[PDB]
Amino acid sequence: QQSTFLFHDYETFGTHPALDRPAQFAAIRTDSEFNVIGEPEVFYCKPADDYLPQPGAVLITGITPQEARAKGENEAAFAARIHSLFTVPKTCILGYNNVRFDDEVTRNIFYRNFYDPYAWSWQHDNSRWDLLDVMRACYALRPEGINWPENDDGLPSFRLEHLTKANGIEHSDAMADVYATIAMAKLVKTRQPRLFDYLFTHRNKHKLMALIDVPQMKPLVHVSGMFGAWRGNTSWVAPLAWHPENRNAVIMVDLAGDISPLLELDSDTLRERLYNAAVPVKLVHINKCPVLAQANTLRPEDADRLGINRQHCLDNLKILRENPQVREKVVAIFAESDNVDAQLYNGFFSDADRAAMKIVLETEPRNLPALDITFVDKRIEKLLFNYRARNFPGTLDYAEQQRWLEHRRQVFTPEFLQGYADELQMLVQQYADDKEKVALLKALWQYADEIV
Ligand SMILES: COc1ccc(Nc2cc(C(F)(F)F)ccc2Cl)c(C(=O)O)c1
Ligand SMILES: [Mg+2]
Repeated sequence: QQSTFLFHDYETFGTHPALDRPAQFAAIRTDSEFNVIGEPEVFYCKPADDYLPQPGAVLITGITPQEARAKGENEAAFAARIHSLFTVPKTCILGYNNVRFDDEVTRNIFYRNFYDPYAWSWQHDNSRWDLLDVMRACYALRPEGINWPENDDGLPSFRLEHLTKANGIEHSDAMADVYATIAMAKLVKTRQPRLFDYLFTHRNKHKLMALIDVPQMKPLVHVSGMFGAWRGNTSWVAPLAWHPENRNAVIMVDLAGDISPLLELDSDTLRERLYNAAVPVKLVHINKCPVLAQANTLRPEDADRLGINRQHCLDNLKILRENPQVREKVVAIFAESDNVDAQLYNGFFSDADRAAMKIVLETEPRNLPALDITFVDKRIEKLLFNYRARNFPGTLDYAEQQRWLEHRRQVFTPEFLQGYADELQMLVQQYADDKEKVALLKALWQYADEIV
């Protein structure tokens, strides 16, 4: 079996990866050298009748709820198709902003439809990557040979459409974003070969672990969206401690920051603060392909370009090393909704509960009503009801139908429905000169009228 890349992208009906619903999934498989070896995989997800899309999302995607409903399969089948692609052995699953967005959509789709939300990304030698932080790393660390567009605010832009246009890459077609992401990968591989190889290799958590030296507070360069485009998303950081609960999270200090709150304030004040002096502390999640490298990877000329003050960072590093009591202080900081759709991270399920959920998954939907099985975790009863009612409404008995009707009633409150009508009317005035958007908004009104 050969190593492959699976490039993918979602179009969704809103910004919330848990509370909004997916509309469309697109993917294609390449070999290890980015040669396309698969057929385009494009399919839609039917939205259940307890949901209205965010109008803004539909204006961006151009996909109406009517179209996803008419072309889609139920979310159970949508999940099955995605799971089948993602679990082919030796697959690197990647996209553009997938770590923060698409992967969270995936986890939630799997969660709602009785798949393991996590196993897909690591089992059978699988992995994840994300070209967004690769582009950011290039801009900060090795900008030579790539054109770096500025947005309307005068800051470097990493929007996929800006980067393609700025570098002469054809960008238009449900597959447009996927092909654009492949082109980004080829771009960096060709123009910054050693950085590309370094970043690919260091997608693996164990390679990242080797860079981390807590006793020595060994400084690293870290490229992260959280740092801000104004400094090329980059700083020098040092590891203080590992997270008390989260096995994959290390606690970093931003050496370019103001460490005085860490020196002066107690752990209780600092916990309230990061939830007035800024607390220069962040978590780095080693399972989320963070960009980390030895400190000298950021060259002086580039530190100067990004406005990063080396002496300030060195002074802070010296102070922190002479005050190891700050380690316990940050550990103490991190020592620390009734909608089941929002409860993915309310904990892991027991081995027994997962085994039972696996039976739900592998049982014929028609045999679910009579399915004898036991759950402990309180989420599962509601997950199972929603699953059946949304995907297989023809299998509900009268009491279950009445339960679903009440559920819908509690979503479509008086405040929600008025707000929705108000937003559509506002948007049709705002975008009156845009004929495509006007037509989409009329479609949204018509869908809302039906789904009520
Ligand atoms: C013994 O502790 C140190 C101290 C400084 C180091 N390097 C370094 C440190 C910084 C810092 F300013 F961020 F601290 C910037 C750039 C570099 Cl190359 C390094 C290092 O690069 O390994 C180790
Ligand atoms: Mg996307």
